[PDB]
Amino acid sequence: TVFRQENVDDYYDTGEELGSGQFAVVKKCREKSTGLQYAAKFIKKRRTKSSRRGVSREDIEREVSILKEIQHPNVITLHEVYENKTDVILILELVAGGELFDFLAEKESLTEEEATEFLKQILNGVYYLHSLQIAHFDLKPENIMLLDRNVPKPRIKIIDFGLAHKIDFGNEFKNIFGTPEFVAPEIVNYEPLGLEADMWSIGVITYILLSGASPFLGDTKQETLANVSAVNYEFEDEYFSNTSALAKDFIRRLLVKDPKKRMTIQDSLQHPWIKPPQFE
Ligand SMILES: CN1CCN(c2cc(-c3ccncc3)cnn2)CC1
Repeated sequence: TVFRQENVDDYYDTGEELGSGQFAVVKKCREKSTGLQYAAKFIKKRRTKSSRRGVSREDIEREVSILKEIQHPNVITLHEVYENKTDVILILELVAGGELFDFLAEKESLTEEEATEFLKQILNGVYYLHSLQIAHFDLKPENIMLLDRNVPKPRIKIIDFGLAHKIDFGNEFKNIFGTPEFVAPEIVNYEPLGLEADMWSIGVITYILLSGASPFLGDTKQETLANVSAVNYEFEDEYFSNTSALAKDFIRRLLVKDPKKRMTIQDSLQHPWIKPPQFE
């Protein structure tokens, strides 16, 4: 699939940087014709077939195909796609209130209600994606951004669909590995992956939202990964002493090694607490 090959600078003006990653940079931008504001994600292309720098065309096309399908209040929307010899440029919905990661750092510890306010939105976005047989494969606080960080109950959107895959056969068996702290055991063990991996990541996020601590984090990536595979976590009383037993029950049903025994997204929404890269 080919994208628009006009110079993006003919149609948009760029401003402040919103994000920076291994093969991408994100710039705030403004469309000249409408005055509306977006986030332009510049993804570096591969220069050769055998190269390790940049993103393969297959991977870029996969991400764009997924983004084109999605429209939901808790997921990002894709506006347009440009390309040139060096980059594919995704013009995405602007989410200007920063990462949930940075919000959690700056704020004192969350209450269970503040945590569930966030978590219910995440669950709603993931329910949409999973209904579509889309696995995100990179859920973590850095990939959730707030629309406005200065309201009591911030609204969120899931971003960063660079690892997302359609799961039409119940699992996929590809080169898929996210951030060690957040990956499921089946990722660590290079086993076939499905929608269940996301549910593990939600359990890790939930743990962090309630405690400010990462459940599997070691001093090195390898130690983290070993901890994940062994399901080596516990609820430290220093952090969880005034956290409800039901909240812990929720996390325990997601941090399950066997993906078939893990709560699904639908189970998570009916749970009584809710119901109303890899190498150093
Ligand atoms: C781990 N990620 C990688 C780089 N970041 C981004 C940010 C955005 C974005 C989208 C809409 N409004 C603002 C920012 C899109 N893609 N990546 C954040 C941290």
